[PDB]
Amino acid sequence: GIDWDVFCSQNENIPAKFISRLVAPVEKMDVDCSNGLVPITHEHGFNMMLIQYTRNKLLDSPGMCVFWGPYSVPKNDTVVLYTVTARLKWSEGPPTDLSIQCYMPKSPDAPKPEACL
Amino acid sequence: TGIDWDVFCSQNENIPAKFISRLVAPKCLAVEKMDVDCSNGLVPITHEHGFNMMLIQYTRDSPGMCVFWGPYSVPKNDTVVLYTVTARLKWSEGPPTDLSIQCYMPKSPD
Amino acid sequence: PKFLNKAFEVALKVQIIAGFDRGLVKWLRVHGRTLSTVQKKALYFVNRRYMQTHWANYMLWINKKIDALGRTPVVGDYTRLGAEIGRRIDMAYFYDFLKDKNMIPKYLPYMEEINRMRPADVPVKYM
Amino acid sequence: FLNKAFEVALKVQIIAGFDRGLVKWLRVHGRTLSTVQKKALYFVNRRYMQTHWANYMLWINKKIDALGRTPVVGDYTRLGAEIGRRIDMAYFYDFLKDKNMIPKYLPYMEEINRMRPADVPVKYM
Ligand SMILES: *[C@@H]1O[C@H](CO)[C@@H](O)[C@H](O)[C@H]1NC(C)=O
Ligand SMILES: *[C@@H]1O[C@H](CO)[C@@H](O)[C@H](O)[C@H]1NC(C)=O
Ligand SMILES: [Cl-]
Repeated sequence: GIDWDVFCSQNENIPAKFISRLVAPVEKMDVDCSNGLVPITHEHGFNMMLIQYTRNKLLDSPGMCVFWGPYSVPKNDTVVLYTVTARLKWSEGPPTDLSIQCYMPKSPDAPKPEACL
Repeated sequence: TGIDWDVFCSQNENIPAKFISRLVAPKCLAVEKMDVDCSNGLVPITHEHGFNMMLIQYTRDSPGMCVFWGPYSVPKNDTVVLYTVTARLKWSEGPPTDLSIQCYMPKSPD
Repeated sequence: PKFLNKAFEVALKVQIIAGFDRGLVKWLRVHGRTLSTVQKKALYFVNRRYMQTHWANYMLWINKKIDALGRTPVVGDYTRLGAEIGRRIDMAYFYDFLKDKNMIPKYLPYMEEINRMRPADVPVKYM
Repeated sequence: FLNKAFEVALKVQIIAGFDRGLVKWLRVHGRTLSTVQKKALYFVNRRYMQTHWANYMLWINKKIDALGRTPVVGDYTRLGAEIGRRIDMAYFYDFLKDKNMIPKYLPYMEEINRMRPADVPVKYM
């Protein structure tokens, strides 16, 4: 179908880059982001989108997609997961559901005693 | 302090995934609420001190069944798909803990 | 100040744990030769703790059935529904998994404490 | 679903803003790039507008409605200039250059680059 990848940053202040190529002779695409359902048009050939790690703010770029998350993950307590999903509806074909995921390292802060003690 | 947990994914849709978690905390810290966001609804769980376990089904009588969301395509890999749920733990103090519980299923056929 | 009448809770818990335990006995007749005493006790604990962990969603299902009765419930309704929970859940997914992965939890005093109480007295949280 | 003059005002200003950002970026990092790679980035600007036209239209419609009066072309010139200024295309320029992923310049890219901004086709959702 589409040849796509997501390129995750090493810093929450640098957005992730989603890059997709449609090589074919896509009715619509919608990305389920923490700031809303963001519509994307998949033109033939190269397509790009930024995905922001930090929270939705007033003066962000119009049309920005903010990740859901952060999420804790098993077997690594020092990293968090950010994710969105996208649905592609094709002409007469079945829909495609994409998982767009990026891992970001935690700040390695020393733990502190539980307040209730 | 937090929970020490893992998910044990099967490579087969007929075996549900196993969620296993242990809470080692002072008795004054409690998980007031826990909810798992499944494709068939939000399933409440009580995360007791110590050992806790839960099943997560790939496909759907019995109370509390939790079915993964998915399958989702993943980039650059045509032989696996993603199944996922998320959970929220609300504590007796401090920010909530949000978990991503993810399992990759070999794709039929590749 | 009760979420559920105590009698209904007791009926439910007794039947749930009884069903889980019957499943565990059946499983142990096959695989019990391989397990130490403390591992077997740990699996009995696993039954009671599973009820504890999932009590709130059990109550969602129970409340639905009770509401479908269309009348004031009686203890027998909860006895029956608790027996249904006890029968329908296949704990062997957990027994098999824990045995095969050598993940049976180390037996600790709080587990022994839960195992020594009568099923009717196992504490549960409704929320 | 938008009058053509308003559409044109938007596209002209969006592409102009993207291009000015690319000019500022090229004054710094452009020496290492071939001519065709630079052309590929100009295409990246136009294609970015195409890909994101529908969500930009959500934003634009929100602003125009907030005007509380009948809009005029000047409103779309202003809002399109705002979009053209605000999008941080440098994240893409930096990534594509650093990872050696600037797309190979192909005929359809040249076709789009040769168009007047006013004529770049967009799809309304
Ligand atoms: C998380 O753990 C994995 C393997 O244990 C490791 O490869 C990865 O770098 C870790 N993440 C961070 C942010 O350290
Ligand atoms: C796809 O993912 C599986 C693990 O889920 C891995 O073994 C396999 O190599 C991956 N394929 C590619 C092409 O990366
Ligand atoms: Cl979230």
